[PDB]
Amino acid sequence: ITSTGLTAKTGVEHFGTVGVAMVTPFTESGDIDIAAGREVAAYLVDKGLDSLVLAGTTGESPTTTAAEKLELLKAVREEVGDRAKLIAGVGTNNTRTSVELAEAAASAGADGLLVVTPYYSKPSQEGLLAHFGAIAAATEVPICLYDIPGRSGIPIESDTMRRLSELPTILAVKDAKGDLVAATSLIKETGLAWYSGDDPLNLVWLALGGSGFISVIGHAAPTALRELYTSFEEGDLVRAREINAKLSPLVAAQGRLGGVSLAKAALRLQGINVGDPRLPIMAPNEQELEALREDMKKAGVL
Amino acid sequence: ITSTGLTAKTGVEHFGTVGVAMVTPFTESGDIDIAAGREVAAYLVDKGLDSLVLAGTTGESPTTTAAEKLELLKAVREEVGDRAKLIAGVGTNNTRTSVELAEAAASAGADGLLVVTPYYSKPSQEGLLAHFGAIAAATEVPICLYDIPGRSGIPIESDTMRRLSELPTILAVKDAKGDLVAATSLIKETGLAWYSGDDPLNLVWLALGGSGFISVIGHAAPTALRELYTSFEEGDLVRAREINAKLSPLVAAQGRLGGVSLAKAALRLQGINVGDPRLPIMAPNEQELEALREDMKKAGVL
Amino acid sequence: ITSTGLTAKTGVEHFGTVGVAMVTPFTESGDIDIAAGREVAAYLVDKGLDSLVLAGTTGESPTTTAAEKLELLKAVREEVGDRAKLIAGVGTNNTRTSVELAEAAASAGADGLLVVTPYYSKPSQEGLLAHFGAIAAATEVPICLYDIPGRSGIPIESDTMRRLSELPTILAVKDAKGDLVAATSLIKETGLAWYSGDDPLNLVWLALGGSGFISVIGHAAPTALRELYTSFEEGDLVRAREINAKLSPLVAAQGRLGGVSLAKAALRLQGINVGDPRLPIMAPNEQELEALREDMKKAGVL
Amino acid sequence: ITSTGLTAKTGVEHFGTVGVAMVTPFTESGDIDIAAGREVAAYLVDKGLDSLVLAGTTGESPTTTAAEKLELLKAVREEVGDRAKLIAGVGTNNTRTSVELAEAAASAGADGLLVVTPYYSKPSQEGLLAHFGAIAAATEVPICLYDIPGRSGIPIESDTMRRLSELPTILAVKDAKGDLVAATSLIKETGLAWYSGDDPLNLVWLALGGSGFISVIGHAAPTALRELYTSFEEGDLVRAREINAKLSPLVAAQGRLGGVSLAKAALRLQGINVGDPRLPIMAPNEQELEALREDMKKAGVL
Repeated sequence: ITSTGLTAKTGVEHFGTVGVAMVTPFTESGDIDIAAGREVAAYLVDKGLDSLVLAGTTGESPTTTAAEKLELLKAVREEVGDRAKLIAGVGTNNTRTSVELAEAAASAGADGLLVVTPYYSKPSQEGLLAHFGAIAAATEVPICLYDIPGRSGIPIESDTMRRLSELPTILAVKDAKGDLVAATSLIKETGLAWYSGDDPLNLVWLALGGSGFISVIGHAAPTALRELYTSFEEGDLVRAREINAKLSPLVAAQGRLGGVSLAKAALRLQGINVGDPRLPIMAPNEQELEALREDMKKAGVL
Repeated sequence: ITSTGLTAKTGVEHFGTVGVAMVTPFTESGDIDIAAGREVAAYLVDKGLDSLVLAGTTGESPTTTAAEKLELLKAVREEVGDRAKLIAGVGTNNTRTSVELAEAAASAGADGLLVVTPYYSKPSQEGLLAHFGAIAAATEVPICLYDIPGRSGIPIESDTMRRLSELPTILAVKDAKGDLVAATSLIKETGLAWYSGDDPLNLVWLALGGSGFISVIGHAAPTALRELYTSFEEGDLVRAREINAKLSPLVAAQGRLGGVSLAKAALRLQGINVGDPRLPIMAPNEQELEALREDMKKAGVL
Repeated sequence: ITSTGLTAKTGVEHFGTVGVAMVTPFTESGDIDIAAGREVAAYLVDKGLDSLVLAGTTGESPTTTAAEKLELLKAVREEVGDRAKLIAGVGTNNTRTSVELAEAAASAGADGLLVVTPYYSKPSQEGLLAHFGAIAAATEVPICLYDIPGRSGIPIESDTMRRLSELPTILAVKDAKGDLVAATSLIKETGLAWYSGDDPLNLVWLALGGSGFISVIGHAAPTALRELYTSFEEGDLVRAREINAKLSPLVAAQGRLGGVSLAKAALRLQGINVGDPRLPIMAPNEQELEALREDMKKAGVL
Repeated sequence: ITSTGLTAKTGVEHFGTVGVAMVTPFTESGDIDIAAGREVAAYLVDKGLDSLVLAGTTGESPTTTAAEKLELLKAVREEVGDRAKLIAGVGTNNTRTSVELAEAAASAGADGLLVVTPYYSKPSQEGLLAHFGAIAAATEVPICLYDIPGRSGIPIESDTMRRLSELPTILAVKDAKGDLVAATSLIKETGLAWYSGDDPLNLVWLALGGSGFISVIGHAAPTALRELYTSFEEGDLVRAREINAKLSPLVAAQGRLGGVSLAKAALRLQGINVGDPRLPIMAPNEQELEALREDMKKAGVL
């Protein structure tokens, strides 16, 4: 019994197909709100998401402590562990702490690990092989590399990606680089599952052989994103591009506000208060919230 | 009687679906070779192309005279006019000469006009509206805007594109900019037919609602490109991405050699001598030709 | 008898020290205005400029014919030939026409030749050596390479620059690339005279060993530019940076309007009407002219 | 009694004139080596440096603990506190920890604070005002903003810089952005002391009104850097550009190796072992060390 759709199925047994880098809810005073975290996770999954990245960029990994992370992880697992892949962001720009975070996540029962390219310090590609190498050797949990030079300062070059694909636990890439020329070949060569790490390219990556997405706007239009995926899967391409174009306003808003502020502001607008972000990240002001409502109504999610 | 496929059909009655910016063959001494031009055009069309851009970038518009252009145009029209859309490159960075070239092409019976964004001088967007405006008013021939900041120095901004889509003869865009965020919305808003102006994004543009391509590597793999299109059209997406990935080496070669040198060198390697380019453009040296043969054999076209 | 100042004197006997890429005056109907051209040249030189580039970017080389160029050149030579170096822009993206333009300029008595990197077509560096090579072999007139990837699409790489510095007539570079790392070494290695091709870096280039400038804003503040040079030359650095900062508003305006529109609009505002530019280039509208007056008054030149 | 040189003296009473972002020495096993830290600081200052940034990028702030930082700071202060300005890097991409680090540094007796633009998360400019605002309100220690979009992902926009210059403790900018157009005006407007944060622009910034540098290559050529400064100060510009060009190879090496690896590898080569960097940063391999020796000998420092 097997029914092959049009979408590559590579690594979906570890990272799912349609998911989001979930926000980390905070109370009015900036404290982590575990209850709202479990609420949001169940909400999103019930909406169609089958994967959740906890402690990712959108999850505000820079302003949360290691304990807060582990806490959210264990809490969400108890909530939606039986029906969604839970991916833990454990990469930092310090190999030692990256290792610590990965071991803690493994013991917590994480289905996968998101390891961003070390940011700010700009290590050499040789440094990347040593960094990722150490992390992959610390646990048996599947790893999804996170390529995003726009935030980290350096990219994971093609040759480097090919070497890393040789490690037994490195099985996927969240791609926020958008180098379609290089990726088109790597997807075929490395055997790595490629996930869209940039909402405007969700449909684009599926067409090139992607396995799914790890979205931001998915917080505001989870059902739509699932539909984008299924549409492509079933060959209803016209439907896919209509949905993709439909959600454009959310992309524009993300561009003006940033993933964190947008995700938290959009959920609140839909009646799900998950607090505000921690400094230096900020919630949208009155004028920005007005522009956001506009985009959300145009996107058909408000 | 109508059978809707998955590909947008916008403007294909003027610019076709699968075509290439055809090379302008030169004899050993640098003179235009009309006979080889007609030979190549018939060859490409018989291979599956239903559109040809004459005097485009790949056609070496910078080193050919206005007379040589008109000549190739009239010659190709006599050869494949009854079965392919002929698009004439007429844009320059001088509004007066751009107008002159467009009128000459109209009288020659061109099915469409390719008008690149003025290069080098970097006019303002207001200047673009006046430039394109004058050209569109000079003839009744459908116009395809050519957006490629990488060669011209400036892009056709979104607002500017929306204004231009109001002119009755402006019906399409060759996109070599790759701003998927902006284009996803423009395609739906302006009603303009969008054509892939960058081979690695051919499949990507179809997924976003594109109408076809105006390729470079199409010179070396015309049948494959047609298949890429038909595959998408029929819903065979797996086939589409396999073909796309298959042709990657050609893209790499274009990246190392440039469209002109690659197109002319590749045809020669397949037994179709169309000469060398005119300075400052140069044919690949011995070492480069070796790397090219490699890519062509990997791409399955040699 | 010799009094060494702080400024490098390399190649100033061919290209001068303080000059501008002069505009090409047009009458109300777009025709070349030779009289105003001679008027402006005498005006600028009397103001302190000792060099003039005719038919450069700012001189609207894309919209003027070869005859109009030769005409302006011969006219200005008759006007200020006995007291200013006249540099002729002869580079195009066609090696044949570039050669034609250089020979015509040589016969006209040009003191130097400005040869921009071929634009739009993006030739390989090998193509550049062949292109510049052919031009340098056609006449005995000193050549100043014009490096500006921002307009042409490609840069003159360092290794390429080193090879070209070996040709006996290649003696200078107008630098509009701003790669201070590479240039700092090339200036010392190649022995080429380096000229600032970007007003905000005029003072910066002198500090790194430059020989002078080929300005745009110099049209509006010729005396000031001369003073910037002399100040540095005499060691009055405080004065130099005060003048440099003082002229900043002009740079901002050039950034909003482009060199051509700015140069022609600024002269008109100072009582010297040199017409408007030719399409696609456009004069500033009413609102832009207001902002320009503001910048000019702040710069102290209105 | 006052003798004005050519260099701006703004804020040098808090941040000095010639200094480096000092490395954080580690023993063979990766542990902090306080003794070598004090040795290097005394060495550099005796060589001519009058300022030292501790826990900066080059000081490997990403892989060292808060305690290790405070420790190095207190240790260096005891060593060279009576003759050099000690600047503490305290900025992170978490406002709370940035505040914690700044208070700890204040109590330690820091002469100034270096606060980098929050990296990776890409906050809005409004977020920057709130971030820097909170930090500046926590202590009375002079603050030097660190603008470097190349590492952080976002820049400190001009308007944002103008607002921040209003806070009483914000008195300087380490500039690693290189936007000479914007800075030329900000230096005059904001009254902020500008420091070169990129070695190839050290001389460039002095010419534009800079107050000094916070170098990387200064580890390998401290006396030369001091001479670069004094030369400019005394009006010996020819000497200044000869020194600047002379040190170019070090810049090239920094470009290939990165500041940390270069600084530590270069010191070792000069007989001062400060260990290797912590992962993901890596020391140069055998081949790289050979190329480095070459550059150092050419730079005249080996």
